[PDB]
Amino acid sequence: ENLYFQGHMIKSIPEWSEQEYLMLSLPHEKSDWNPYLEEILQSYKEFVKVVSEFQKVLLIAPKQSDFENFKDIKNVEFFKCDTNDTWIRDFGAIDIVENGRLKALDFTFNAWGNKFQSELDNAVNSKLFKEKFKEELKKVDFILEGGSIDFNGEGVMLTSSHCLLNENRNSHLNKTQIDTKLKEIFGLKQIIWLENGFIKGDDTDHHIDTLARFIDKNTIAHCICEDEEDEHYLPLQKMKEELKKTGFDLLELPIPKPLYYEERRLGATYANFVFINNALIVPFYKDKNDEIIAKRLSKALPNHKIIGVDARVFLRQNGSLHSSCQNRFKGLR
Ligand SMILES: N=C(N)NCCCCN
Ligand SMILES: [K+]
Repeated sequence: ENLYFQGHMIKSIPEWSEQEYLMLSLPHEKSDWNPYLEEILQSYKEFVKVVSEFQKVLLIAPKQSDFENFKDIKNVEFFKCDTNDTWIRDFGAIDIVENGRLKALDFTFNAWGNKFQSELDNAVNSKLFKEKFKEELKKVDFILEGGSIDFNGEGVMLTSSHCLLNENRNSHLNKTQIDTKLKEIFGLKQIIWLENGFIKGDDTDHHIDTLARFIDKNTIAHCICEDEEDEHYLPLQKMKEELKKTGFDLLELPIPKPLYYEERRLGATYANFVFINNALIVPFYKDKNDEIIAKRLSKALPNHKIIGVDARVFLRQNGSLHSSCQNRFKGLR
């Protein structure tokens, strides 16, 4: 579809497209990771080692000493920059194809409705693209997190109404204004707006990357709850019914049985996985459903190695694997 609008033809890139880097922001002394900084860093080591076997990894941290934990890992690069937190999925630049070339977008990030400090995270993209990539960066005057949106690459996007229409985000516009703006920015034909569904512990106002994800052009993998007494049951059932009306094939990702840290339910979701070259890295929570979701996804993705990575520690700060990384795609810049 050769559509041009105000000088540009735009294509949205799905996660399974070929990538150059996976980018992460390390936990450090002055982040909210402090009370268990070593447990989370041990988990990062595993995550990084697994990804590095398939494609390059870029680690962003505010001190040289933060990199010394990862020094002897193949295909790992380092970049010095100050950070508030580690959730680069939400503040990291987002690639699109603009007139046949890769171009990165730099949306404004306010930490999910100014729930935490966000001034340093906001400036990571400017500095990274100025010092490392030495590459122009498109400023977009619009509050958006990458975790709140999901693409199939044929011009269809997936998102949640509760997040994007929240008064703590872009309150000054309405649904029609927002739906229009995002279609122009990513050159989309369609946006699917999910009214129902959440994961308990999620402090991001119902990010789509905890609920439903495209795994190929035709297939959406989405969360459900097998336990009818769990608060997740009918919210995810209603969400499942919305998803049936889209016409896409569906793959079910049953949530684990409740996990707690300091008498607080953790937001475990198998939807927070990440595509890299030739592999899909999936979060494992040491529930019996780890095996079940791994077999399902693996059978549905015969060109990928599906790899489980222990993601329990990530949940203490209310995100998982996908939340903790950002994809930078391979192509002409
Ligand atoms: N990546 C997300 N969607 N959320 C991360 C939780 C942020 C709370 N410190
Ligand atoms: K930004």
